[PDB]
Parts: sequence; C-alpha cells; structure tokens
Amino acid sequence: CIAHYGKCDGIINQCCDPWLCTPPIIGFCL
Repeated sequence: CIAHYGKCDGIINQCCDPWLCTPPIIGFCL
C-alpha cells in the first residue's frame, strides 16, 4: 500500500504509512 514516502495514484487514498497521501491527486505520502 504505497511504500514509505512513495508516490500515490490519487484515487486511492488508502495510504498505510507514513500517514496520508497528499495531495489526493498526485504526490508523495507523508
């Protein structure tokens, strides 16, 4: 579910760690 500090698809806000994916469109989970 998105590696630590990994890129996110956007539609999938299910980011286990570290916290949440932002922006909800395209960015990095922090």
